[PDB]
Amino acid sequence: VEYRNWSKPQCQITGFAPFSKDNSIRLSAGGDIWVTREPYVSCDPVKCYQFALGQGTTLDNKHSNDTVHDRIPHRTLLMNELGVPFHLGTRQVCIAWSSSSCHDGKAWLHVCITGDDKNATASFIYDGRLVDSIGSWSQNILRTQESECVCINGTCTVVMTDGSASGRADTRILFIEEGKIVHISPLAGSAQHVEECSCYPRYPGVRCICRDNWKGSNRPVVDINMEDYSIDSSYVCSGLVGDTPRNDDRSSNSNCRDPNNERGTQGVKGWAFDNGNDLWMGRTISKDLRSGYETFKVIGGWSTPNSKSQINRQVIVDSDNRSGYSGIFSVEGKSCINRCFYVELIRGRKQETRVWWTSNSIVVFCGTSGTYGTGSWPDGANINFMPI
Amino acid sequence: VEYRNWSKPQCQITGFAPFSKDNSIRLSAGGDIWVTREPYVSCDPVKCYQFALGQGTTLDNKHSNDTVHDRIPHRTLLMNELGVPFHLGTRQVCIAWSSSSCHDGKAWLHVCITGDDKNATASFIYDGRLVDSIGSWSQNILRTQESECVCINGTCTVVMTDGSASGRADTRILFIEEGKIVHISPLAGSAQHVEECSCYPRYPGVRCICRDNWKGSNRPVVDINMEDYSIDSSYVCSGLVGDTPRNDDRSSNSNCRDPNNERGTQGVKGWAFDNGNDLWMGRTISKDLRSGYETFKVIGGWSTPNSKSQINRQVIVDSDNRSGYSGIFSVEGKSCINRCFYVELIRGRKQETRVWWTSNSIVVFCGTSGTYGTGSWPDGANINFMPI
Amino acid sequence: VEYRNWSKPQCQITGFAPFSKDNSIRLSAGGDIWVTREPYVSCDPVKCYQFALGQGTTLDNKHSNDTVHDRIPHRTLLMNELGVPFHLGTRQVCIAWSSSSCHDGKAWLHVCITGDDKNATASFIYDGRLVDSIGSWSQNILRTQESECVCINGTCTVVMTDGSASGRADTRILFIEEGKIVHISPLAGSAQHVEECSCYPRYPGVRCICRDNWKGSNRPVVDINMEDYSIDSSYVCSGLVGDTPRNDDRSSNSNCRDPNNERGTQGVKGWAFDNGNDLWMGRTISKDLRSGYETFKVIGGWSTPNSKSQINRQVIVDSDNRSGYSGIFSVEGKSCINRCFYVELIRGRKQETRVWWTSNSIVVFCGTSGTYGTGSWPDGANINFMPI
Amino acid sequence: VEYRNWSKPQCQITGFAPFSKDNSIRLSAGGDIWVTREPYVSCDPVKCYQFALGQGTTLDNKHSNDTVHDRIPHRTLLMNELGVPFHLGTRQVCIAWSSSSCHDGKAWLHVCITGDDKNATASFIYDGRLVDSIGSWSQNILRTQESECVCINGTCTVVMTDGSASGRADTRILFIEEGKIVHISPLAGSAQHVEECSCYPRYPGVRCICRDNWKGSNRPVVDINMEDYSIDSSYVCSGLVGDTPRNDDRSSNSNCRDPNNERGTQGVKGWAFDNGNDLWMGRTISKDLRSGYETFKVIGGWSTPNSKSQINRQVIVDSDNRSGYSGIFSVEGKSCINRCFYVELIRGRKQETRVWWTSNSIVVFCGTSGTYGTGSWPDGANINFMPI
Ligand SMILES: *[C@@H]1O[C@H](CO)[C@@H](O[C@@H]2O[C@H](CO)[C@@H](O[C@@H]3O[C@H](CO[C@H]4O[C@H](CO)[C@@H](O)[C@H](O)[C@@H]4O)[C@@H](O)[C@H](O[C@H]4O[C@H](CO)[C@@H](O)[C@H](O)[C@@H]4O[C@@H]4O[C@H](CO)[C@@H](O)[C@H](O)[C@@H]4O)[C@@H]3O)[C@H](O)[C@H]2NC(C)=O)[C@H](O)[C@H]1NC(C)=O
Ligand SMILES: *[C@@H]1O[C@H](CO)[C@@H](O[C@@H]2O[C@H](CO)[C@@H](O[C@@H]3O[C@H](CO[C@H]4O[C@H](CO)[C@@H](O)[C@H](O)[C@@H]4O)[C@@H](O)[C@H](O[C@H]4O[C@H](CO)[C@@H](O)[C@H](O)[C@@H]4O[C@@H]4O[C@H](CO)[C@@H](O)[C@H](O)[C@@H]4O)[C@@H]3O)[C@H](O)[C@H]2NC(C)=O)[C@H](O)[C@H]1NC(C)=O
Ligand SMILES: *[C@@H]1O[C@H](CO)[C@@H](O[C@@H]2O[C@H](CO)[C@@H](O[C@@H]3O[C@H](CO[C@H]4O[C@H](CO)[C@@H](O)[C@H](O)[C@@H]4O)[C@@H](O)[C@H](O[C@H]4O[C@H](CO)[C@@H](O)[C@H](O)[C@@H]4O[C@@H]4O[C@H](CO)[C@@H](O)[C@H](O)[C@@H]4O)[C@@H]3O)[C@H](O)[C@H]2NC(C)=O)[C@H](O)[C@H]1NC(C)=O
Ligand SMILES: *[C@@H]1O[C@H](CO)[C@@H](O[C@@H]2O[C@H](CO)[C@@H](O[C@@H]3O[C@H](CO[C@H]4O[C@H](CO)[C@@H](O)[C@H](O)[C@@H]4O)[C@@H](O)[C@H](O[C@H]4O[C@H](CO)[C@@H](O)[C@H](O)[C@@H]4O[C@@H]4O[C@H](CO)[C@@H](O)[C@H](O)[C@@H]4O)[C@@H]3O)[C@H](O)[C@H]2NC(C)=O)[C@H](O)[C@H]1NC(C)=O
Ligand SMILES: *[C@@H]1O[C@H](CO)[C@@H](O[C@@H]2O[C@H](CO)[C@@H](O)[C@H](O)[C@H]2NC(C)=O)[C@H](O)[C@H]1NC(C)=O
Ligand SMILES: *[C@@H]1O[C@H](CO)[C@@H](O[C@@H]2O[C@H](CO)[C@@H](O)[C@H](O)[C@H]2NC(C)=O)[C@H](O)[C@H]1NC(C)=O
Ligand SMILES: *[C@@H]1O[C@H](CO)[C@@H](O[C@@H]2O[C@H](CO)[C@@H](O)[C@H](O)[C@H]2NC(C)=O)[C@H](O)[C@H]1NC(C)=O
Ligand SMILES: *[C@@H]1O[C@H](CO)[C@@H](O[C@@H]2O[C@H](CO)[C@@H](O)[C@H](O)[C@H]2NC(C)=O)[C@H](O)[C@H]1NC(C)=O
Ligand SMILES: *[C@@H]1O[C@H](CO)[C@@H](O[C@H]2O[C@H](CO)[C@@H](O)[C@H](O)[C@H]2NC(C)=O)[C@H](O)[C@H]1NC(C)=O
Ligand SMILES: CC(=O)Nc1ccc(C(=O)O)cc1N
Ligand SMILES: CC(=O)Nc1ccc(C(=O)O)cc1N
Ligand SMILES: CC(=O)Nc1ccc(C(=O)O)cc1N
Ligand SMILES: CC(=O)Nc1ccc(C(=O)O)cc1N
Ligand SMILES: [Ca+2]
Ligand SMILES: [Ca+2]
Ligand SMILES: [Ca+2]
Ligand SMILES: [Ca+2]
Repeated sequence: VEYRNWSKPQCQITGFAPFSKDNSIRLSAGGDIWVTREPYVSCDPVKCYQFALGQGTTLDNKHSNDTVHDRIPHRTLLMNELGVPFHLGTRQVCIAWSSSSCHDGKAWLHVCITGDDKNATASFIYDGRLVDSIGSWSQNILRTQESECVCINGTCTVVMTDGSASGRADTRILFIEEGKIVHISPLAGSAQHVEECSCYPRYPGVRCICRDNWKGSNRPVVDINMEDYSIDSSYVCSGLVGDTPRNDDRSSNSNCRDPNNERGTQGVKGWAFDNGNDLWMGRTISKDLRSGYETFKVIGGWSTPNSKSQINRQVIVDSDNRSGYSGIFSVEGKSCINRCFYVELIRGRKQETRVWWTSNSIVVFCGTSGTYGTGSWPDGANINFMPI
Repeated sequence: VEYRNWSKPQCQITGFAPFSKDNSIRLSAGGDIWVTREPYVSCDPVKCYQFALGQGTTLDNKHSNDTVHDRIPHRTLLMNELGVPFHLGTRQVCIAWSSSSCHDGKAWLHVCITGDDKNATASFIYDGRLVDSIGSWSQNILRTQESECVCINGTCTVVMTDGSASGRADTRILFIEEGKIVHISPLAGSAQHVEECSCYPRYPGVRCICRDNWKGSNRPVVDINMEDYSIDSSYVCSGLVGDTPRNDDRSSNSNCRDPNNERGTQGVKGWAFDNGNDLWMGRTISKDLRSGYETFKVIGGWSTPNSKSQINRQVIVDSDNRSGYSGIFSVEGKSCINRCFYVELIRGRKQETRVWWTSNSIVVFCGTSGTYGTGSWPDGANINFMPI
Repeated sequence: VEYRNWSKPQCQITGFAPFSKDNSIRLSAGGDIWVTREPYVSCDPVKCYQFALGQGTTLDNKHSNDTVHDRIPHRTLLMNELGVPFHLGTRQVCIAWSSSSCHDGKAWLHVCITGDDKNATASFIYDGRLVDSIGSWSQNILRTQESECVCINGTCTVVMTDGSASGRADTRILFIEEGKIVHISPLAGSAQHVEECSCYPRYPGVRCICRDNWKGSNRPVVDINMEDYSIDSSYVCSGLVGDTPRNDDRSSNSNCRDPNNERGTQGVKGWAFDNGNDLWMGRTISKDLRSGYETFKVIGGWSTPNSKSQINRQVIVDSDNRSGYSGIFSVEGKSCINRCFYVELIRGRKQETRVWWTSNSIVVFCGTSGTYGTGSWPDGANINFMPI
Repeated sequence: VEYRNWSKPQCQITGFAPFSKDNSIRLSAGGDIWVTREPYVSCDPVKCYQFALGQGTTLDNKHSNDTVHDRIPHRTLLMNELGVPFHLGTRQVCIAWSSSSCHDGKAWLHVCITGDDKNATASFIYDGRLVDSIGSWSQNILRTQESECVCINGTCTVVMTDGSASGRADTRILFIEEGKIVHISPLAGSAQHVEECSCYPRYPGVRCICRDNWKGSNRPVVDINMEDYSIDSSYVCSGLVGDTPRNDDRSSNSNCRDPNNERGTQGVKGWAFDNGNDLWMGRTISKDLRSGYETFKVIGGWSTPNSKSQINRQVIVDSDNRSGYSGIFSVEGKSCINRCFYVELIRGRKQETRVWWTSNSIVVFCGTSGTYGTGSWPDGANINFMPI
């Protein structure tokens, strides 16, 4: 082998074509299916896998009660080929309530984090062996991407954050070769708060569109120079704006520089990416709840400090349906490299309360440069059919 | 590798020997088995797989209610090795309520179609990556083969149709290399209506025996020149005649040229193939319902404009049992290339109403040039044993 | 590759060491497990598989009622690695109520037989493709080994029988190269009746110890010359004697030549093999029912016309437990080639009637040239725990 | 290939990072999961597998009653990739109520032991074939490691014991090449009693830390010279002391030479390993029951005849939770070779009696040379949710 260096143009794109969907929640109504959440999908150089954090349990299981809770000793990183759902024959790849995987182009990397919330620990598993670990630097829930990392020439990159969600916290960027931490850099540039990044290979470095829980509903940006380990950070220019909750596109703002203090705390994992001067982005259809999903292009969304000019929209899930998290993945074609994405469709509690559990399913679309139509592909589970 | 060019004689044949059967419906009576329909089977250069459209659900599942409906956001293309049935550990290969797969002799192609009925979209997935897509040209249910495509030298061929089922509609033929559409040709020749084709490699081009919903109970023919992209279309000569519903072989007709207006609308997916001047064909045993299946040879069925001379008959499923769809697949031997076929045996609703779901099973036979006996191999599920 | 030519000495042996067991019946008491019978195990040049005839159903399944019956359209040849039991994720390899498999040392051969009892048909599947078939010559239940065939240099051998079980019937020996029948020879020598053979590679030819349903409780022998296709047949010399029912070893007889007319009809599948002049053999512990299993060596059992001198006995299943069929398999070591065997342990109806189904499990032992102890390894299922 | 010779330094280590956990017991509450106990994990040169002794049954199964009993004809050696739990699709690799596996660096070795307690027999399975066997030398429960063996240059080593648990018994050390016993050596040195060894490759020979049931709560040591087959045996120097039951570290003792007669009988499988002069070790947190697990380093624990100086502690399972067995496994890195371990967490009867079955789950940690935090990862199954 050689390593993945990702030196091809981004493919020009027109929108997004359907790719995959697993129907996980419908299946659990008469099936032995894992309770999960925070999915992602990533690809080795020949095929793609889906990943998720299990809740140490299946859905038709008295143990599935109260799985709203994010962190317990029984969450584990699941991995299957893209499209086969998480049944009992599924491999738990590590111990983890927070994770991130990628493939340098020889083996797989998994960064997995369990432990006490005040002194968690992250193990670095590469090609089978546990090659490294780190402890919690700020003693407050050590956490990572919940999506794909990226590797150029045998150096991978994850970004992690220890500290306060709704306050100043402590964000570093790890450079890791064959499972060994070979450099740590701290955040620079202007980004007030940088949780749950969605990263990708804009060749000679990496770019992430991340999540601000404190002061922002515009989304952060985190530039990583692969060669000398420099970092830069900003916010996306577009005044269309990526987070939930948010303000509404009459009364929305961003200057590409500072948070916006517009329902500026909480948030959700989401994604974006530049095209020359422009920006493709998705987001919930609701400004308030985590409902619906929509993509579009903003003209100028990358370059100019508040552009609200949107073309090529798409409704991936309709208004009247639930979604949740979301992120990006990149797959190299014969000539260019393409950008794809997934969205977690979460069901049950907090919101729906007829039942006592919390799980999700998924749907995935990939960038097309051709023609496409119109539709909407929700979870599709009648909660009345469901156990508990 | 080289590519599949299929340049070998057709094997001379005497009839058909059993090959496979999956018992899918019996198994669901105490098992966790997918709800499907429209199967097919196709083969990579070393083994064969079975394919079907799932209904986003399993049979012992409140969600299985009302699965008569053909198109929803949760249908997905399943794929297993030929003979292992669709359990929970099965990979959903794409999003689709209409499909077609083949293997050029390096990778797999899948053409998958979901969306709104008025503006569906078809994704082209080859070797993992989404390489292309197209939108709905006539804004009325974009649809395809529901069986195997065929590839010669790295150019594959699918035929698709947008428009009216019971009226004039819009039929084109796509030429696609490594997942990229490289040519589209429209239908020519005399065929009034060309749904659900069963295609195959009569070397230097491809031949399909298709389905007419509008004016015909004789079956269409669709010749495809692989080299310059010409098309021709006609109807099968034989007055024995392939569709259901149909007229009965005293009062049946075809001239090889025009539809026959003999209970000439609806139809079913079915197959045929020439042998010099002759025709091997199968069909339901019933002229009225989709019941029983039988094969035979018509002497002159290919060449002469109404031949009703049949030899080598075979009853694959008896009169008193249900069938449904059906199609052909081709597998290359050491010296010649052989032709095989499958039949979808569908159970439950509309017809049987004790239960509320709709699924099928399958049986598959391959062409033999040797001896054979007599039998009949139906689904075999006691509907009273069944859930719902 | 080259082909399997099996030119190594038989390993000298002291007895038999345990090898495998699948616990299939216990598992079905809370599991989704196939209803089967007539097992065998055979090995490709790197690992071993278990095979069985399914009943188109699983055990906790209203469809499992009345599965005493041997022949229906839903029996199918199952295949797994040795030790993983027949769950829902198991591949049905062909249509068959009678079968036999082997591996020439490049691909797998399966001979599968379904159809009407008066005009069955046997398909020949080699390396995926259906390469050949034959019809029923005597129009009375065409049937085969229900155990491993054997191949030397790319010519395999199965022996099959059409005709009467309890009367004269019609027995031939097929020679088949890459799935093509290349020679058929009829039975010669002295064997009055030759059902269910257990064959094996005594180098330059093959030897089978078979089953006589008509006139014999001594077991037949069927010698096959691989080079010119000659056949010879006799009975085993030993007066210890291999069938059930049988007479008891005070009042037992064989002359190596003719049947013995000693409770001489019915029978069971069983096995044996020469060692110089001696014979290793197993059989039920009961002369009357198919209960218990025991192995031992007879001194002179091969050469001398009624030897009742037995050493090295072993109780594989105790008197107070059920068994059934049984057969041999051969695996080549680094220096010699070894002989191993399996026994079908059948449960439920006819005999046990608390329940309405009929299935089995298995246990397998291999020849050792070392030390060993004492035990007994039965099915082990409490019928009261069982469904139905 | 070449063979595994394990000639690399031990990796210096700081402690242990989490690696894996399978959640087996929680899953059985709505899942089809094997009843087991005595796990271990071992690795081929590219990945790791988990192993366990099944009880011929699954947990939601009337057959699971009374599975406290250690030895029956239905125990079987299970094997999966590390992290996928023992479902119905799991391969039973041999017949066994006592076992040990390893991989010489070309194939897998399994030593499996079933039979009568007074005349058991151990089969030696290597690379598929049964290559050898031995009988019971002392006619009292022949037994082995219940963890990983180790192989240097194509000679493997298991240590086995026949005789009395609570008395003098008969302990030998087998040297075995490609499944053939090529040398047997008896125990020498000072070790009064040597059950259930945990062995590992301290290059040119092997070292085991074993279990004394008779006179000791300090743990034995069993040195094996790979070159001429010499043996030595002692006890661990540390006065901290490894067994359960034990005396408490105020009133604890060891001189590295003789048993200690301090609650000196029974015991549990456990592990340790030298580092220069020091000792890393784990043990239950309870001196009385098999509850909790903790690791730490003893300064001088290797070299000096009663050292009670402990640094680097870790609580792997908390006081208020159950554990059981435990052992070590070694995996070679790029430069050094690392040492890892697993602990069996056992649930149900004897102790918990609301239910009638006995199974376990597992958790596994690997040696890190980096940073780490704090936590505790128990089985996590609410016994009230459980069947029976
Ligand atoms: C590729 O594919 C599509 C396939 O659909 C091509 O065009 C399609 O055009 C129709 C045009 O109307 C469009 O349907 C419309 O949009 C809404 C869809 O469903 C909503 O329902 C709930 C609401 O929360 C959500 O789940 C979901 O997210 C949507 O918001 C319909 O609401 C809408 O109906 C109303 O308006 C139409 C005119 O647009 C009127 O015909 C009706 O009267 C109705 O409302 C009534 O009258 C007035 C005015 O609306 C009021 O008093 C009140 O509203 C009253 O009840 C409408 O029919 C399809 O979904 C289109 N799809 C897309 C994707 O455009 C598409 O162009 C093609 N294109 C590309 C670019 O790929
Ligand atoms: C390889 O294998 C076969 C193995 O069967 C070889 O030959 C077999 O020959 C017999 C000859 O009769 C044939 O059975 C006949 O065909 C019908 C089969 O079942 C039907 O049942 C229902 C009806 O809807 C459907 O499910 C199914 O699709 C079939 O239609 C039988 O109906 C028929 O019985 C009647 O006729 C026979 C004479 O043929 C009489 O013996 C009876 O009396 C009976 O009817 C009665 O008498 C008269 C006249 O029929 C009337 O008053 C009224 O009908 C009354 O009740 C018949 O027994 C096997 O299936 C043959 N099979 C094949 C495949 O040919 C075969 O030749 C060999 N060949 C090759 C070429 O491979
Ligand atoms: C490797 O392993 C074995 C491990 O067992 C080594 O030797 C063992 O020696 C004992 C010796 O007795 C043997 O047990 C005997 O055999 C019978 C086993 O169980 C039966 O039970 C039912 C009956 O249908 C069946 O399920 C099953 O197939 C067997 O037939 C016992 O029946 C027998 O008990 C009676 O006889 C003994 C003396 O042999 C007396 O101690 C008792 O009194 C009892 O019967 C009573 O007294 C008299 C005379 O018997 C009568 O009034 C009446 O019977 C009354 O109740 C006996 O204990 C182990 O199984 C041996 N095993 C083998 C494999 O030999 C073995 O040698 C070693 N060897 C090698 C060669 O590998
Ligand atoms: C990496 O991670 C850890 C993350 O926890 C870093 O430090 C942590 O520091 C706290 C300090 O207190 C420690 O918690 C303590 O230890 C016990 C943990 O739980 C027990 O509960 C049951 C008891 O059987 C078992 O299941 C289990 O095995 C443990 O034994 C607590 O018992 C303890 O609480 C009591 O003492 C504290 C002071 O230590 C007081 O705050 C309370 O008042 C309480 O008891 C009360 O007051 C007095 C004195 O105790 C008495 O009257 C009576 O006890 C009364 O109720 C305590 O809070 C975390 O678990 C630490 N973890 C570790 C791993 O050290 C850690 O340093 C960092 N380090 C490294 C080296 O990796
Ligand atoms: C980035 O990746 C590919 C991976 O090998 C490099 O591949 C070389 O690129 C061309 C044609 O692909 C030539 O430079 C070499 O002879 C190619 N080898 C192969 C196997 O493709 C590419 O050059 C690398 N680029 C950078 C910028 O490092
Ligand atoms: C069609 O396919 C096969 C695939 O390689 C071609 O194979 C060649 O055919 C013969 C013998 O098979 C010779 O022409 C070549 O040396 C063969 N190569 C191999 C690997 O078989 C065949 O010629 C191709 N035919 C056409 C008409 O394109
Ligand atoms: C039977 O089988 C083996 C399979 O190749 C033959 O192998 C040859 O036998 C020896 C050493 O094994 C030499 O004759 C050849 O150079 C060997 N080749 C290999 C790959 O082993 C063996 O000779 C064949 N015997 C007969 C009697 O045909
Ligand atoms: C132990 O194992 C390795 C396995 O091959 C041996 O490898 C050799 O070691 C070095 C570099 O690894 C050189 O001696 C050889 O050219 C190497 N070959 C490979 C494939 O690594 C190592 O020497 C063996 N050592 C002992 C002490 O036997
Ligand atoms: C990734 O690796 C290659 C290693 O060569 C880098 O490629 C350029 O690398 C050198 C620059 O010091 C040149 O000597 C090479 O010709 C050229 N490589 C090719 C294969 O085109 C590249 O800089 C590295 N990229 C990063 C982000 O570190
Ligand atoms: C496990 C963890 O703390 N990561 C998270 C995942 C999801 C959510 C969430 O938005 O519900 C929050 C957090 N913090
Ligand atoms: C999904 C789809 O529209 N294709 C079809 C499949 C089956 C039938 C059918 O004949 O029931 C009809 C159609 N149109
Ligand atoms: C299917 C078939 O006819 N072969 C058989 C298998 C088992 C038995 C049996 O002994 O129950 C009999 C037969 N004839
Ligand atoms: C099967 C067997 O005898 N080995 C054992 C395993 C566990 C225990 C145990 O400690 O419960 C004891 C023994 N002897
Ligand atoms: Ca925010
Ligand atoms: Ca029609
Ligand atoms: Ca007989
Ligand atoms: Ca002790």
